[PDB]
Amino acid sequence: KETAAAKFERQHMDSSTSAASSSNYCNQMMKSRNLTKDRCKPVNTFVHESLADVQAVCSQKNVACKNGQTNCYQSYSTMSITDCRETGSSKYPNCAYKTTQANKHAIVACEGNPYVPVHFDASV
Ligand SMILES: [Cl-]
Ligand SMILES: [Cl-]
Ligand SMILES: [Cl-]
Ligand SMILES: [Cl-]
Ligand SMILES: [Cl-]
Repeated sequence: KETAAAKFERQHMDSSTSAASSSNYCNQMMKSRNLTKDRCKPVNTFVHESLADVQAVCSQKNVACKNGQTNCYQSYSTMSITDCRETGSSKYPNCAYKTTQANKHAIVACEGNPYVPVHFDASV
């Protein structure tokens, strides 16, 4: 299958650009990370920082996750993040996304040994 840590990398990491391309950034990334294979993933966030900086969030501020679990952590600093969300024109197999880029704190759930990100909970 895919491990939880590897799925978090594929779905949420983009260390190759400092910030969302243009308005088409999300259409391109949602497709290349295979998030539009059988259906259009409705919402997905990409973090534009090194993998090491995102992994380090797991030893930063411990905060509750939205679902009540207590293994979430909020980055001490803001990070460049792009939220990708389907627009009304989106309809599989022609997915379409709005791209919203901003500098926000990343909140991730962590698990395992090594203790690394396994879910993206929110940005603030
Ligand atoms: Cl892995
Ligand atoms: Cl892999
Ligand atoms: Cl894949
Ligand atoms: Cl997300
Ligand atoms: Cl996730």
